[PDB]
Amino acid sequence: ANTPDRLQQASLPLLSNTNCKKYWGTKIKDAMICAGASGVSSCMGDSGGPLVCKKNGAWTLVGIVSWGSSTCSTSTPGVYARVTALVNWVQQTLAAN
Amino acid sequence: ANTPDRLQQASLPLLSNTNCKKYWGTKIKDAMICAGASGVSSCMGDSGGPLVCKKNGAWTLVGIVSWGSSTCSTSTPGVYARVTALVNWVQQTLAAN
Amino acid sequence: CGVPAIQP
Amino acid sequence: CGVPAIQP
Amino acid sequence: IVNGEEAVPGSWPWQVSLQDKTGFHFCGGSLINENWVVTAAHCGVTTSDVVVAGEFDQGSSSEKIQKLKIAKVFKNSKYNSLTINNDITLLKLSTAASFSQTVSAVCLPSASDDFAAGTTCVTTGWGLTRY
Amino acid sequence: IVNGEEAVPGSWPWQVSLQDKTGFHFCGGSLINENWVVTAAHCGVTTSDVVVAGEFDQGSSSEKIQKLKIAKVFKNSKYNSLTINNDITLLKLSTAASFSQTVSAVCLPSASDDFAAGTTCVTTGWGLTRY
Repeated sequence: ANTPDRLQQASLPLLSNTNCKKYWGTKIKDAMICAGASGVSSCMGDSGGPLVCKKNGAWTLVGIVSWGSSTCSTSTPGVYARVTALVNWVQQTLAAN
Repeated sequence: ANTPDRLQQASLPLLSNTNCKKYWGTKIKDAMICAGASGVSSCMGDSGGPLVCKKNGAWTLVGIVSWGSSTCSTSTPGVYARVTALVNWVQQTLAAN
Repeated sequence: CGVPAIQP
Repeated sequence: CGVPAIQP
Repeated sequence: IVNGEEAVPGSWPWQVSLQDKTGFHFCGGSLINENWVVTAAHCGVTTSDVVVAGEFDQGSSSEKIQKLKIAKVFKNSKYNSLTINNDITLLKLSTAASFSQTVSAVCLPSASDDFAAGTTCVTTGWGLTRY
Repeated sequence: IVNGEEAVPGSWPWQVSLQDKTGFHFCGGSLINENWVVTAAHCGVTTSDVVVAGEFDQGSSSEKIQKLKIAKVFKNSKYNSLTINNDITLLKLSTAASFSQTVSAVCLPSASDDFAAGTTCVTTGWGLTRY
């Protein structure tokens, strides 16, 4: 099987939405983020997964694993839900419960 | 979760490779087969799965579940490995073991 | 071959 | 927040 | 599947499930013989995975199943990992499956025959009903 | 992931696994709080699924884990099932997770800040190494 029992790590570039439409076009929203196409991709089992970037050393949650190439191909960028565009509700949510 | 514990069935159209390039283009091979885009799609967990068609009443294995829309979208055709184009090796294989 | 006892 | 004890 | 229905149980005599040994279903497959099976190649099946037959639900505390051990993976010579062309595999089983009211085999085409466009066919499995 | 590496175990304090009750991992998630979590909305999480933390392997006959029960799914108002825009979800836990050397939380951005293109970031998970 192609199933890891042990946790897999990966490291990757961030893309401009402009750069990501080159592949996806009409499909990218103000609300997503692209990454990879550098010889990696999330695949199935990864979705809901994190996307982090280091800031003042602390690790920040930049994005969430959404969808991607039908084949999890490594030439294709992966799409992630943009946290930037989602936090105020997170903060508004945790503000109440 | 979106996980069925119980077995799911589905029923669908067959597409011409000509009709399927309308979506996929350059990606369709002499070796694949398209089906669906009729308000269904295989998703994750389905791959390796059958694709059957009735002939002289007996049920025949027409195709295998390969890949599809990033989103398992129901407007997109699913791709299946064409059995037609693979049998002689199956028959040649079972011919020897 | 390809006759379910349980008909679908 | 976002300091693993186990450094990656 | 997205937008399917509960088949009739054992409605599909041929359907298998493929577990690894974390005891989890990863891919589908079809029974050709009492001895043999067919699946997809991109599935990364090894001698270490299992074939399950005449099952229905995965919640089963226990159903009347057949947990069948693999012998030899017969991968395809032509599986292209970027193309995904020739996405096929074969499985010889340590033991055969016994054919019941529930477990049995799918018939085969020939490269000769046409299954024309617009034809109504079926697809089964335990895939996601929602993405 | 395809083309990753074994992270350092517990290298990621925040990573969860999401099991249904067939006891199987279906989606990833990130720990924000001792109380709270974040995942994706297309994941179809219910009160019936589990969050697992400070785990490594799924083969474990038993590891020193945290099998944590869900309280309330806080789905997103704007999840679009054809678009997949606003693909987010929140989880309040019956119980908090206890922060150890291994389990802990991810920090949050703000809508204000830029994480520019060409930046090197990471992604983790138990997804397929091969399609």
